[PDB]
Amino acid sequence: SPEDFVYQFKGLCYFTNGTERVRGVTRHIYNREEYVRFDSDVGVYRAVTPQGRPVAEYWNSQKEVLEGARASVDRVCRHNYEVAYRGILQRRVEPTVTISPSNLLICSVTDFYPSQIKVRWFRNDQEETAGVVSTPLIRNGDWTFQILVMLEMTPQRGDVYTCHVEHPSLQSPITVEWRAQ
Amino acid sequence: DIVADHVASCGVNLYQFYGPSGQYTHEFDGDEQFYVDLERKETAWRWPEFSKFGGFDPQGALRNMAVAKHNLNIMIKRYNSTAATNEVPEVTVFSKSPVTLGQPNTLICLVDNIFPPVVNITWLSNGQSVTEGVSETSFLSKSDHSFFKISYLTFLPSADEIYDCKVEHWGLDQPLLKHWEP
Amino acid sequence: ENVEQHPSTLSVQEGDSAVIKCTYSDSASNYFPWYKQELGKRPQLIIDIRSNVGEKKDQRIAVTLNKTAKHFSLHITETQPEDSAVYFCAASSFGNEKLTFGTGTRLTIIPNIQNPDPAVYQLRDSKSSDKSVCLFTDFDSQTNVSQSKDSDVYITDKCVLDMRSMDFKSNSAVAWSNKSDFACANAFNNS
Amino acid sequence: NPVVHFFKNIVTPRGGAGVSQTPSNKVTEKGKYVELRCDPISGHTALYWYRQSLGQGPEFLIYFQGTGAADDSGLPNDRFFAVRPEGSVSTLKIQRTERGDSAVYLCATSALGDTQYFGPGTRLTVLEDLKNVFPPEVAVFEPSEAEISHTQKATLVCLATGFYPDHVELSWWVNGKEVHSGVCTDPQPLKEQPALNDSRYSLSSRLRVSATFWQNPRNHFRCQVQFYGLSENDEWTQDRAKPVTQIVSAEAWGRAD
Ligand SMILES: *[C@@H]1O[C@H](CO)[C@@H](O)[C@H](O)[C@H]1NC(C)=O
Ligand SMILES: *[C@@H]1O[C@H](CO)[C@@H](O)[C@H](O)[C@H]1NC(C)=O
Repeated sequence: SPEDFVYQFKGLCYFTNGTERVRGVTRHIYNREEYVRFDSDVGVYRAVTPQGRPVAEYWNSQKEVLEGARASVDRVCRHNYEVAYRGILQRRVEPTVTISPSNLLICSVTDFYPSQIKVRWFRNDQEETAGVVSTPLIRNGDWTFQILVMLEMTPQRGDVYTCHVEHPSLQSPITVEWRAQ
Repeated sequence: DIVADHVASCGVNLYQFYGPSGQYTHEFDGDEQFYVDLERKETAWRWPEFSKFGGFDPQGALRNMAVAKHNLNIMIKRYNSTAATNEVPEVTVFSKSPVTLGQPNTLICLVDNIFPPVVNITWLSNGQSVTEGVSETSFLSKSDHSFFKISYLTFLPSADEIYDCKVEHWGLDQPLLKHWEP
Repeated sequence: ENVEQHPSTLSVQEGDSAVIKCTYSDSASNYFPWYKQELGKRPQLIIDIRSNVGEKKDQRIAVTLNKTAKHFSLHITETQPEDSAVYFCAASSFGNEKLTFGTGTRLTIIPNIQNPDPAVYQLRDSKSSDKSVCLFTDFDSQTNVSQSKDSDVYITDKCVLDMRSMDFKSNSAVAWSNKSDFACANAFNNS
Repeated sequence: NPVVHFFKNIVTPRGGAGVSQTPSNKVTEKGKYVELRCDPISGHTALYWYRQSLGQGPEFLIYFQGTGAADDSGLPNDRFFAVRPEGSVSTLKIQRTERGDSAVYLCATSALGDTQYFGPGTRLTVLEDLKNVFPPEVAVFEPSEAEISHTQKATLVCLATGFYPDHVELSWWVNGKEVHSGVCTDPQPLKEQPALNDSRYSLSSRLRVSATFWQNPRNHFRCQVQFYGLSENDEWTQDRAKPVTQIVSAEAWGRAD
């Protein structure tokens, strides 16, 4: 195997409550080790490992470097939020709810965005909790998610099972039915 | 640990000795907004719906790759040329939506815990390399500084076709295949 | 891309004001510096302005910016002789830090001569030269000095002599030749 | 219109007050190999090279961030290549030079990259051949007695004639120490014969001092003219002295009464 050496520079913007609280952080990383970082919350560069001490002490001395790093929350984070993030945050894609047996019943909720989602199971209008198992949220990587939520169940001739789904893009919950074969 | 409603990576800058080579991309809440094709010097937006129109000069990334390239050489000396550790990637295959034979779908091959960022991801149909109908995300970032990549394959589910995802990485003793069938 | 600068040449009387206008093409431009360049020297950054302000003054200098129209100007008020030089405007963008300059503007500040006393003198010959040299000096800045229309004689254009320490300034032009009938009575220009 | 921003990365750590570029002039002929050096302002992580053909403004060539090029789109062709092996001094190398490469090559450095400071620059003059390179002859002419008595001022004239190419730096010296006050140098030399592209050049300058200063015999005046020509190592198979880079001067002493 060829030997390798990796460098990473991450420019991060953290947002809370619209743009009231903005936080910017830059991380320099050698292989898998963050060695130096600038956190707008702290105000100056900080060595994260011994190899980052020299770098931080030198950059904190330079008036331009330090002032530039402090102006990043506005010149980059707050700027990009207005130029693209605010708009992206309007993206809504309704979920597709489908039920199918595999005695397990599976509510396959797919292709939605954003991630917020509530999925409940019901047998004759009474909620099922014991017997319910759900996977964690799944990132498709194409700006959509999906999630599987199983229900242990023993079928009777007159039972009606319902998968109840709520999402921020829905005016009203989606409910899909399933009746004993 | 930082708590926030949203987090953006308006600067995921990657550069490694093997090649040498780098990557520049922007991420929002964990999804790729765009990447800059370093060879063609063009900004490639992955999804024109997640491209809330604001332009990005490709030059900003080439410039940032220079600094990265320089900075890597410096750190290599500072770290006594300590080589990178080949992580063992984990592969998983699943469909985009529920499978209904005779209905168009898409198989997703998630390759997680990738490191370093060098990997081959190809599909196989009944053992044959499925040349086209494929696509890929860039190397996406993770907070532990490893990466993950997602490969896609559009297909018509049938009874006469099985599938596999072939992943080659230095952290694997041999090609790893993840199986999937209707 | 393109930075259009006008005028290509400017002549203004000492004390008056000078203005240089520029038009850039890329609306992405966000940094607009100005440079002053002297003969056989490099350009010197004299002032700049960013897309977040419309005006900025610094002593006798002033610069303006109109993002919407894509025009930015340079103002030199109460010009002084030392201001004579070639000026350049330029543009940069957040993503592309390289500068794209204008074609330049050759600015000439005509000195104001306090007490003109136009006279022509002859300097003594040099032991190691066959030529005879004449000096036309202390004339008004309006005074014209044409080039010689006789191959064997050489005359230079006017030049302003240093404000010294006595607050004195003076123009001069030089004529020389080795031709037998040179008379210093010839550096043609009147009244 | 709506442009996305990003965090600009910075060259990691470990020159003088201004950016230096020496020499100011380099004359050679078609086909030779030429190198131009630039010592940046100490600390500046960004360094650019720009080219200037006179009558025009500078135009981009290459941009360095630390040790590597961030932009080399301006390089005219494959004969140009620059380096900065240590994110410090940079060198622009030109191969098999052509007449069309003649211009002033400016160097500029920036602490981070945007605000750029230029060096004095190096004028590169590429000739067809060095057959017509001549150093200047320098003569100095003493003050007209008439001027002294009429104005109580004394003007000295310096004349540098016969040189080619047309680039020389003339200065005045008085008792050691260069002087600037009372000095006037033609901003451009005049062709000794306008109808020729192979014409030689003449240049003049004046130094005006108070009469009492010119009348003090203890005062020593010198007109110095730095010329840029060939160097020691260069081949010269002509029937005359090798026109090497040199200094040619002429003196005068303040005459008594
Ligand atoms: C969000 O910020 C606004 C002011 O910008 C404030 O009034 C509001 O209470 C904040 N909400 C929370 C939950 O922080
Ligand atoms: C990826 O594939 C190429 C060609 O098939 C091969 O040369 C290279 O060694 C592979 N790299 C890995 C990650 O095994």
